[PDB]
Amino acid sequence: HVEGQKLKQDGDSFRMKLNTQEIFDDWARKVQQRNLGVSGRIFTIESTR
Amino acid sequence: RKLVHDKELAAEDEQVFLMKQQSLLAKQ
Repeated sequence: HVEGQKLKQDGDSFRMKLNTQEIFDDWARKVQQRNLGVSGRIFTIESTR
Repeated sequence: RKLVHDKELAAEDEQVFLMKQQSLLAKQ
């Protein structure tokens, strides 16, 4: 049906707008950018004026 | 009677503690 085809096109448009694999990739890239490592030292005197 | 003479009981100052701690951090 033409209505079914139009609904399928609209749903495909919504799904393309909602991939989110790039969102997960952005999160992983943010984690890689952070890449911290700490706590080998505990008592760290943060002497600040 | 040997009055008092109780070693002048007092602790290191918190600023003095900060100084010694900064010294330790420099040693760290």
